[PDB]
Amino acid sequence: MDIILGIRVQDSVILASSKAVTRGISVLKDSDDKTRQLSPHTLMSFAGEAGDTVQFAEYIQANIQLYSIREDYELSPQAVSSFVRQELAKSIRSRRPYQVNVLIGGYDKKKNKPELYQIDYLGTKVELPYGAHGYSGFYTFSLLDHHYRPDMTTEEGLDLLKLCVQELEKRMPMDFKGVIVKIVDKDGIRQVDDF
Amino acid sequence: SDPSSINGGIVVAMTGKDCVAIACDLRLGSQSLGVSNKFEKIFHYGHVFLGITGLATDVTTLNEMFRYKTNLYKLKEERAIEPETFTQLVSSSLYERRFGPYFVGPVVAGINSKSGKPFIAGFDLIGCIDEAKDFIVSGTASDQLFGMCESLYEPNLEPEDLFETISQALLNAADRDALSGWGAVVYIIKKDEVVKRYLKMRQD
Amino acid sequence: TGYDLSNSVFSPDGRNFQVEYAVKAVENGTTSIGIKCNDGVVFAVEKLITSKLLVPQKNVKIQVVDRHIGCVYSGLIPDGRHLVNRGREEAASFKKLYKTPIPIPAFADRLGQYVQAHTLYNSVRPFGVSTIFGGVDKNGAHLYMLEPSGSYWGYKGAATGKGRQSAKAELEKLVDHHPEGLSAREAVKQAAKIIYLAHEDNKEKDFELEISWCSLSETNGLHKFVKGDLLQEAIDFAQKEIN
Amino acid sequence: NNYDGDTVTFSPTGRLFQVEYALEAIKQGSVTVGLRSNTHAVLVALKRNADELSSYQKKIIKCDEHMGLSLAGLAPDARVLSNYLRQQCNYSSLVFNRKLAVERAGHLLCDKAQKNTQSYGGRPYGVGLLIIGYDKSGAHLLEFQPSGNVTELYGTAIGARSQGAKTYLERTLDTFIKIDGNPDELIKAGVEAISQSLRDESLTVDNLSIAIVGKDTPFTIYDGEAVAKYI
Amino acid sequence: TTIVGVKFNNGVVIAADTRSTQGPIVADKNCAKLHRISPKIWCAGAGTAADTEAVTQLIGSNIELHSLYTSREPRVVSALQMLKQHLFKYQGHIGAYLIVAGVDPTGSHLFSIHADGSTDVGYYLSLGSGSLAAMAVLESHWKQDLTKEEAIKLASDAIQAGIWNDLGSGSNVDVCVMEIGKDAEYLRNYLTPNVREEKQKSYKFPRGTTAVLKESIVNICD
Amino acid sequence: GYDRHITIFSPEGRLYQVEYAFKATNQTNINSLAVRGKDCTVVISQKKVPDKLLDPTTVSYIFCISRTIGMVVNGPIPDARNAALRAKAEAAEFRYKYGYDMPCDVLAKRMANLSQIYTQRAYMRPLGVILTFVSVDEELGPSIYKTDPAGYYVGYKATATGPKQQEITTNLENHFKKSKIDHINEESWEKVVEFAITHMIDALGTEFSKNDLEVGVATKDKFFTLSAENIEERLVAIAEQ
Amino acid sequence: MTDRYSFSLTTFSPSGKLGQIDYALTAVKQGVTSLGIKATNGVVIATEKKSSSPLAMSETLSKVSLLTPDIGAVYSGMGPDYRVLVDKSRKVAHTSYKRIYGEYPPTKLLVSEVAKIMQEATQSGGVRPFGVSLLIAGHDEFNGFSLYQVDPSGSYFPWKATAIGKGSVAAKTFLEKRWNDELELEDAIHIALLTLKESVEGEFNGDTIELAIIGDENPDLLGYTGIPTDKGPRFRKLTSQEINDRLEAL
Amino acid sequence: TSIMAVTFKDGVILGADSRTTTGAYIANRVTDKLTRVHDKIWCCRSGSAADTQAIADIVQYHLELYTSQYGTPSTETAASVFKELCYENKDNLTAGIIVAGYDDKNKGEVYTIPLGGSVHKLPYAIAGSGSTFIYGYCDKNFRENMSKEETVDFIKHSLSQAIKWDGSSGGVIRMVVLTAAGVERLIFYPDEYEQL
Amino acid sequence: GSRRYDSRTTIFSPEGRLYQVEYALESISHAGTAIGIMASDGIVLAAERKVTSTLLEQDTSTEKLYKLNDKIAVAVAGLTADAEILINTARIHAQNYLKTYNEDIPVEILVRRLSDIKQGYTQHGGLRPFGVSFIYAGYDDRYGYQLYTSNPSGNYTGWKAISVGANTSAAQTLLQMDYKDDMKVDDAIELALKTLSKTTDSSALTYDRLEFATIRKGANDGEVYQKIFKPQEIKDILVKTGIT
Ligand SMILES: [Mg+2]
Ligand SMILES: [Mg+2]
Ligand SMILES: [Mg+2]
Ligand SMILES: [Mg+2]
Ligand SMILES: [Mg+2]
Repeated sequence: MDIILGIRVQDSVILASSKAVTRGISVLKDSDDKTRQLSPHTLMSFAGEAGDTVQFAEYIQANIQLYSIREDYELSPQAVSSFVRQELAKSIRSRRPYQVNVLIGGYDKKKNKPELYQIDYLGTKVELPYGAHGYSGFYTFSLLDHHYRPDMTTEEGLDLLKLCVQELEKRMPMDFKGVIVKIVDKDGIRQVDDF
Repeated sequence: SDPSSINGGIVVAMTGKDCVAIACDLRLGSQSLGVSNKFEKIFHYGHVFLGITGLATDVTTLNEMFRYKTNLYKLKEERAIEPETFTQLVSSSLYERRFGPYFVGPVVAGINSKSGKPFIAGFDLIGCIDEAKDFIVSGTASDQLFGMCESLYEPNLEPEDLFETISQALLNAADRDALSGWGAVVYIIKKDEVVKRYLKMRQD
Repeated sequence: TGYDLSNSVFSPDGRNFQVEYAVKAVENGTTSIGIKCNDGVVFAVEKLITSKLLVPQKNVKIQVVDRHIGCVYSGLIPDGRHLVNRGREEAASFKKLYKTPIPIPAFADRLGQYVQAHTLYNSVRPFGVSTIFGGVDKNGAHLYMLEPSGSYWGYKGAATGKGRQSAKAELEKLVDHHPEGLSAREAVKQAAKIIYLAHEDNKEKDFELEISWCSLSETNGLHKFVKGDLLQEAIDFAQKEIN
Repeated sequence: NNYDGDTVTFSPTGRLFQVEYALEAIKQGSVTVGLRSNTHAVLVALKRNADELSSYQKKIIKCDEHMGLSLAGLAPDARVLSNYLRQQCNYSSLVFNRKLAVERAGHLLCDKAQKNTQSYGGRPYGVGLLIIGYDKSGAHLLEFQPSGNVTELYGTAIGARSQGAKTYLERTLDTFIKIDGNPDELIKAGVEAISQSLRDESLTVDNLSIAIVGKDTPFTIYDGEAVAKYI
Repeated sequence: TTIVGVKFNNGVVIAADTRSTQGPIVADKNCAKLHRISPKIWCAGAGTAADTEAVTQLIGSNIELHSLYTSREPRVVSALQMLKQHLFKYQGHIGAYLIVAGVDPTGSHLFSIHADGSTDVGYYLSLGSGSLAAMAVLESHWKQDLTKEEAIKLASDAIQAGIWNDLGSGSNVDVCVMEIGKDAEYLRNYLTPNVREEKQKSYKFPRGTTAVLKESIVNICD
Repeated sequence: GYDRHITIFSPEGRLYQVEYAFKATNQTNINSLAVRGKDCTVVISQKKVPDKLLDPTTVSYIFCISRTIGMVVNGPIPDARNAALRAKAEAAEFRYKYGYDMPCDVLAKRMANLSQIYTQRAYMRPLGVILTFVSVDEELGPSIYKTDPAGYYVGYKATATGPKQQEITTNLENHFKKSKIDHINEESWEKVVEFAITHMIDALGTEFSKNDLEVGVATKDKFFTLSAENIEERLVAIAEQ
Repeated sequence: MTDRYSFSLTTFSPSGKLGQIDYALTAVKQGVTSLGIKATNGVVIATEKKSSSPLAMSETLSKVSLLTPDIGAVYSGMGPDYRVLVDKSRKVAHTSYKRIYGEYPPTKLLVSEVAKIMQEATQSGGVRPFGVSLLIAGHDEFNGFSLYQVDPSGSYFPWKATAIGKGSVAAKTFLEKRWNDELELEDAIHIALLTLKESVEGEFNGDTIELAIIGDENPDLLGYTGIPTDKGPRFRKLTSQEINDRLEAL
Repeated sequence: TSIMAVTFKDGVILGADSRTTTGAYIANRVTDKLTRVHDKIWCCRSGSAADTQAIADIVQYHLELYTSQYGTPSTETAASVFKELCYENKDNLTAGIIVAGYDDKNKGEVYTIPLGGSVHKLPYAIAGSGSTFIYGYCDKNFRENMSKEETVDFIKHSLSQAIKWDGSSGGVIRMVVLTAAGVERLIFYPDEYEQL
Repeated sequence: GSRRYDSRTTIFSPEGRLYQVEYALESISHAGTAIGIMASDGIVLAAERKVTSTLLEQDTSTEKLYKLNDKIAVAVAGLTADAEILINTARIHAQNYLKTYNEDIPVEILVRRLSDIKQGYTQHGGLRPFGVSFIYAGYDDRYGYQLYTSNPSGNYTGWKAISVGANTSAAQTLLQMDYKDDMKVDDAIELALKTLSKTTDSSALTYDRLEFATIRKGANDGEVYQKIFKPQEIKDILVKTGIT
């Protein structure tokens, strides 16, 4: 797990999420997709305690898909983010809390605006222009503070993200094996194959 | 691992002549890392204002909870909740979680719609009511707010003066706390107009 | 009407017909008695020998509760066992908490409340037995009789079942002719006689006699069965009195 | 009539009709006999079939090394009650290192059957049982009926036409009771007893079922070619 | 906290300071530690502030319902028994230390209850951080057969010992008097010996001192 | 008509099971009577031992509920003892919970509430009993409070219960018209017992031996029943007057 | 054993009536008359104390009950049912309101809670409806004075004035003639006393009439002094003497 | 605490100091540690004040309920009820209780119940922190069938010494006399007992 | 046991109808008529009070029209007490949705849950069904203005105009006659009252025998307003349409 980022630009939200899965002194996998599509215009990335991460992501995914079928309608990113937060807020006072941090990137079709929500395992929600979980933010937040502009294009966003990954690859102690990058916009969710 | 000082933030409230003020900073961090500069800690249900400092997930949860309870109150009572009454509901609700509490420092401010009296109150995490004529403080810079208020404050300030006083109490308390700051909001509240002002402050 | 189809329903008289119907099952049963004496109590019962094939002595009907109480009953036998099982639980819980063995009046009300409880609801059936019981506590000897309604009183002598009237009449005489008291060894013999006299009302099948007793002097305040030389001595006394 | 709708209802003469109807299922059951000496106790049971293509319903169930029974009536009810006995015998061994007394086995069955005769929703058991065992006081035969009444006997029989065997045993009493130290003669006397209840049918090799327990004999069941010796 | 109770001729008096703390910080300079359980049964509380308020309100509620059910004036021994059994059940985790007092058809009464559920009877009692300062005064000046005015003086003197000598106690003295055959008189801020002196300077700011980025009218209506 | 078997309303708004439970009240064919002195509350009830085989000492319809409260029952003994046991448990629990002795009127109310529930809830039958509670309450003084199968209760100056209750009631009403007061103006409970027995005799038109009666007396801080001999002493004093 | 009655005892008949509610209303019809009148500065509720024996002490039976310091109740129908409802009504005012908000519930909401309890007796398993109609009079800061009727169904209605039980049709007519929106409390007490005489047969004095008001605050009835905002109960039961004083100027 | 109960010719006497302690601070110098669970069955309390009170309150309830149903309970019965509570809740109690009562059949009886909840019937019993210092004294000076005055003296001298050496004990010496005659409360102030 | 007294509330007739549901609808058919009419720019709810008395407090009264949240209301026909149980459930359910998603509950979702609660009482639990039919009038940003009805069966359907309670046959014929799709609220108001005026079993329709509500976008820009009409406001609208 470890590295998950998100940038919201003019017309899309971009999530970048590390590919490594490490247990002990071994990188077991270098092509891991730390993300689940919750609905056609909503994507959630995640990081945290082994097992908990996927179990939580898939549980939320199942719940949103159920909602979609029942209402023949797609929940807004705000609605999904609030559902997710509440689920985590319950979890934190459970016998065994989900130790999962998430970013939710969605395109709200009613408002034609992209939206990025950062939520930690305590159920602490914030909407942001750019976000990160874990040690990632200690490098990227300062860098995005500098280079980010609100009216950027998807392509400007990707270059801004390439800067972030470059910095992390220079200064982070661990080899996170690059990132899978995904774009969420008015046409849904697609994956950038070369990064 | 002290939940009340992970996210950081502050709230202060004051009475004046036929008015009240309630202010908060805008910071939300994860210990040393500042994360959001837009995290407001003051909410309102009708004309009753509630500020909440502490663990941010509980701040959000309690807002959502008191919105829930005040909406039902209004539907059944056919009137908006008053601050004296809301203060009691806050106390009930926190003490209900006596041995697994929400990690918060709520503050209530408002003007009773029948009597016209200004009203403020503060709470510990477990529901104890601290009522006060003058001011209430809360958050990670509460020591600092106490020191500012206790010297700066005087009774019966007019809304435009109270604004300056509360803003200066907040700002200078915030600048001596690493976990408070990053913006500020002040609410000036009179019988039937409420003015919200964002303050310019240092962003470190 | 239909007031008699469901337990716990009051008829217009103020009666519970289901309890009265339970009483008929008791009247249908074999005769059993209790005799109170100087320092104790005696219990006896008629056991119908249905067949040669019943092993004599080995279908015991009188039941001990704790170490100091005897119980006998007429009617539905399993209902009687169910009641004694409860009596045993009640006595154990009393002794567990208060150390002393359960006093007989105290024990009587435990059974009384339990039986009365089975007249309160339509989801249970009243007990199909009348129960004679008692023994020796710190205040002396006590004999009780308990009916399907939960009604119980203390008795000088008591009888129930098919031969209750014969037995009752025989008991009333003993009370009149022995106002200063009856000894335990005497009462054992009288018990045997009265059972034999009461057997007249059930004479198709011949019967086996069973007796027990608690006496402060003869059994040291504990419940024991009467067997061997003492049982035969009391049978003989009873044989001699029908002839 | 108006009072046979459930077990919780007494008739005006003090009868429990559902219990009496349970008793009726026993009368339709195939005949079974039990008898004992002072050294052994024997069960003989006539098994019944559905037709010529079917098996003959097992009527005898082992409960412990020293105890078991024969059934007559609803078989699944015998399965429930036998299973309960198996546990009771088992609890006695594990907790007290003690073989369960046949007399206690009787009292326990009585109290189990009785609870189903006083509560709403339940039903009485629709089966009668003959329990034999050899315990610390020798050989024992018990007759269980689903009213709750349990009775200890030298011999008896239950099921259809059981009156023949029961009379025979009442005559044969002084003979069979003294068949001590002789297994095959006690069985023969039970096989003869059960034959007093046969009609238009006789005892065949896959028709007859016998069981025995005694001093130095574990409870064991004989069927098929192992009972040809007795026809 | 400092709290006390003192019996006199024809009733009982209780008193308390008005300081509330969070560590070394004074949170409330004028908090009310005298709690009404019923009209003529009042309770002084020390310990965890929310606990003393909740436990006093809860038992107060149940006493009211009891009084209505029985058609009788509530007794102190009922409040005592209900409080002690509740606190005992919680093994001290509800940190309420209470001086229970009042008048009822039986007479006048004074008790104390500790958080674990132990109760005491006496003519004079003190609880809280300032209890030793207070008890020193009570042990010095108490006598049998006090008048109402003597008992008030003794009680408020005992609170003052706490106010001055104990850092856990300060500000004001609250008193409540429960005399037989009379309404209880709650004397809020009976003494106020800690009035803040005139400040040297007014810190009222020149209007416009504070830098502002935005304004907006907030809508509180429907 | 299944509305006559359980406690639901009939078309005319009645509860037949409750009404029939009132009729069970008289099954014992005993009359009871209670009066108040200045210092005491006396209750007397007829005692009928038909069978010679009964131990007469075990035949009673008077119960000591607590140290201060006594209860006489009109109705079958099984229901009577059921009510007694509960009332004892309720008075002990009240004392433990609230720190003082349960008053007569509060126990009466509580038993009345229990009875009310049986009139509303179907699975429970009413108890076929009327319960007369007596004490010398520390607040209200001599007290008589009576409960029935309807869940009704009220305080009395004096009262009577049973088949010939009307005769006794009017006898007592007539006395209180004449005396102009709420009680028997008498110092000792001994003479208040004598009054009670006297006026029961006049009303019922029967004489009493020592074994025809059963007497309970409530004073400040104790309720007790009288022995056959205590009653004989009391009968003797009536005759010699 | 245990409650096997988990099914409804009140069910719809083919005509659509709920029998047990109708039959309960019939029990209310048989009940003694009680009434309530709302004035500008107060409410009065009143009823007859029909004694069962003259040996009974009818002061020990209170038909008019305090629920909160500003709310009172009276009834017509089955007294025992009323008594337990008062117990539950008092308790629910605390559990579902005072323990939450630190103040007593307003009249309509307490009434709402009592109605709920009575509706549940109309649908829950193994129970019959309550055989009472309540009149509940009260005051609260934001609604002023109010008067509500509550029936066995659980339905409740606000009234300017009404009556229930035995002589209700007649008494409701009497009240329509005499009621206006300018009545002072004393005028309403007078009308209540007149209306009640028509339905009472025997003696008509302050020992056979039970009558309470919701009026001004009574500081003398509070039991303590020192809290300015606590001014005392608005509920007051009129004494035997106070009633007779008004029966002379009738 | 220092407490004891002593059987004698006419019945039994219970005795106790009056000190309740939280640390070295005396929270109450005039405590009453002799507690009535029935007319003539009393107990001496030592250990946690809360625990021993809660226990005595429960026992009093049980014996009041016992009395209503079965008449007067024996002292053995009272001791058994104490034991049951102390034994079954041994993990959550700090209670060392002495039970003492007067029957007319059994005369005076003393049962002591230490921390484990074991029961021990004895001619006399001593308990509490102060008891350690008077085992020697009490064993040498106790005799059976003492008179009332001799027993009062034995208790007065014994508790005087326990109080002298134990700082946890002190104040007044309370006693309760249980005989056929009734129930008598005695008290003895420092100025008397200190200079014995 | 108790089997004897069980009416078996949740069984089928031989024809495959639910006895209790049918008999509950029969009850409702005698209740004060309630009408819902939906327009392009809002919704109307009108309802007739059950035979009033002159002494009833009409201004502080609520029998027919209840507020569920700010964007949804209902008109009741049947047992008021039954309906209040359901109303408080619906109110709570709305607040759970808001709390969970930070969005006001879509009208259908609220209606479905209430209807699902009613259905349960017809299939399990042995209890009598609620003797209530609702008209739901609400707004959300998916479907705009919506009318629904639910009945004791738990079945719900959506409408342009609908009546429940007494004389729905007569009332439905009249609405079908004069209703047209482009209608405004103010026309709808008139239609609602005219329809009650002709279907009422009373001699003449007056303000004191009515409850009335509108749900308009008639506040300032993009937002919805609920108006529960006060007595004087009904008196005025009754004149303004020429019924008095
Ligand atoms: Mg700062
Ligand atoms: Mg910084
Ligand atoms: Mg019932
Ligand atoms: Mg402890
Ligand atoms: Mg010392």
